[PDB]
Amino acid sequence: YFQGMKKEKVEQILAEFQLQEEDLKKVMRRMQKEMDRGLRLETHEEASVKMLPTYVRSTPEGSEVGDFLSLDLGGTNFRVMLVKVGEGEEGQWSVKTKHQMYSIPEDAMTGTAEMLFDYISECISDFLDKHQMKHKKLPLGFTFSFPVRHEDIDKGILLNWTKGFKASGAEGNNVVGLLRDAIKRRGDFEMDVVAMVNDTVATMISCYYEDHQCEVGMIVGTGCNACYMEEMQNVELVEGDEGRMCVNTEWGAFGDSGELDEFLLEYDRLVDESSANPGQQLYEKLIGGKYMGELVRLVLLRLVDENLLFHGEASEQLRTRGAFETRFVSQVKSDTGDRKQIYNILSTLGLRPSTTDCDIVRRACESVSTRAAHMCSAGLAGVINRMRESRSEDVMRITVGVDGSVYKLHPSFKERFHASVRRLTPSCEITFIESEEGSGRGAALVSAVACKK
Ligand SMILES: OC[C@H]1O[C@H](O)[C@H](O)[C@@H](O)[C@@H]1O
Repeated sequence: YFQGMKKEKVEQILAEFQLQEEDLKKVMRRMQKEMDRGLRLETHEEASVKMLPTYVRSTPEGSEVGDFLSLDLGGTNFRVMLVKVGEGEEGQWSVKTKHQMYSIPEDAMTGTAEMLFDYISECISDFLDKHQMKHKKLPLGFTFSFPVRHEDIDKGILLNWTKGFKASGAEGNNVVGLLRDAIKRRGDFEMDVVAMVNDTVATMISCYYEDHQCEVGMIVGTGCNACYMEEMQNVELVEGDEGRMCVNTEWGAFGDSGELDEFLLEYDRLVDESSANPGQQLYEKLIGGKYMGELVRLVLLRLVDENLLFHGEASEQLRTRGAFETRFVSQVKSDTGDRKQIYNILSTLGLRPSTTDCDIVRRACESVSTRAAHMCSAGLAGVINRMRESRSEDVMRITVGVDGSVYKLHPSFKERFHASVRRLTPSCEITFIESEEGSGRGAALVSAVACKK
């Protein structure tokens, strides 16, 4: 049969995306070597994986209560949230009270740091206006999801933008300062910026009240990263040898020194070469929702060239960079051969899809998505296995808090991810939980502990 012949040929093109268990162990071990290097004074500057100290400590610590503004920059949108923090019969609960999401126009994104933060300030103002509380002066917590060198919980230098951010005059500067300045320049409201955390960190924190075993935070959204509670004595960059501190791996930059060269496909190199940060964030580029749809687009385009898809004719849309969105990937079924959604997606893209085109698009989506899950699983496994060694436990029971557009909305991803992590982590009992408003709530909780002065 003809449609079978096309699918066999497709499958041989997509086999390239496979990763054997030994490929994943190789990646996992390489990741562990970079983590080791990032944690040590002598190799920290040259590590691809930076392992940044967050100054979020395991020490039970005094907390204020009340209302906090949480800002969240670094996902799809910028989010502003009122969060209530209070004491419970056990620990400290947090509850989202109000929330608004804002898109950020491309210009405010690739202009100056000042434009970007001015834009941020307008949105905050708009949200204060909506709830008539421009008069109040709140403690603000800032989830800012990019590589930051912290000197403390409320002072951090941006190391570099990732995920397509390009605002000039931001790198090397104090991010909290940029925000305070922008709010200052505006006038119509006041805020005490008291904390700044990575999204991985906020997410971990948000999950503590419900499960004291949560010591890993993971994000698979636009970007991909993880934080974990490291033995204070292994944190060579911070004085102290008791208890634990949250380390922000910034594992997205894994591969930035060649570590992944043998696994990169032409689609990967194409995506990297055309990105805002070529040569950087190579691991993230295999996984992140910012890149996943675009990888799929390049695969489809290859299949068209081989005359296996769309009768070798691609609409101008499909030939447009970024036209295949990541959400389309998540709107693609798996265990059921449903073609409805794919047919609609592809029609809107200006294509006349056959039943067979749909099935092939679904396989392309599965292939890219599945390799993302597998690659991601080697990183988390590397982390968790290392914690097991570092805590010298025969069996380690650990809870991982997860957030992000991709883990939450891609059902096939979640399942492939869990199974792969688990095969790679013998003698660890891993519980996964999806945080709810993890970024907003996590940030308020940190702000609460910071306000207590
Ligand atoms: O949003 C998930 C991740 O995306 C990018 O990797 C950012 O550099 C990192 O800080 C963030 O945690």
